[PDB]
Amino acid sequence: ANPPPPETSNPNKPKRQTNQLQYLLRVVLKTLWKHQFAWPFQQPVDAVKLNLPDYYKIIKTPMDMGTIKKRLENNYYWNAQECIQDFNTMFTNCYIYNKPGDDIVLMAEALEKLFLQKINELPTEETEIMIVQA
Ligand SMILES: O=c1cc(N2CCOCC2)oc2c(-c3ccc4c(c3)OCCO4)csc12
Repeated sequence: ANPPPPETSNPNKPKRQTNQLQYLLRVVLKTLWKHQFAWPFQQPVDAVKLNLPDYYKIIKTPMDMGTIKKRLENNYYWNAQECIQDFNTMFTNCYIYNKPGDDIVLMAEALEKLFLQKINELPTEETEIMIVQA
């Protein structure tokens, strides 16, 4: 039985926009979304359909790019590092649940490599922005 998907907004969680969060949404995630290995990670894991026994016992924090995209669009994060942590949770979940060299691990590893390449391009200093008419 799959849990509800992770929250993508929180009216009591402090929210903010920065140049780096902005770059994460409109450059990094856009580039990842079209990668040949994006498809397994564009929505939450459905452990029932995929036949992943004990997935939600082993994986305490399910995460996916569909959720990260909504979180970015809803200005859910305080800073870029918080968003980067969700990406890292997504990749490491895969490494935890599966075995090294498994096909899904290889795909996650390649996607992660591209992710790390793109976040190397982030603006050097993180500064707040406020795009009002967004
Ligand atoms: O940790 C994971 C383990 C595995 N598997 C699947 C079957 O072989 C055994 C292990 O799958 C995933 C996926 C995934 C894979 C395929 C998809 C998918 C999602 O969503 C859309 C349709 O195709 C994402 S994380 C993950």
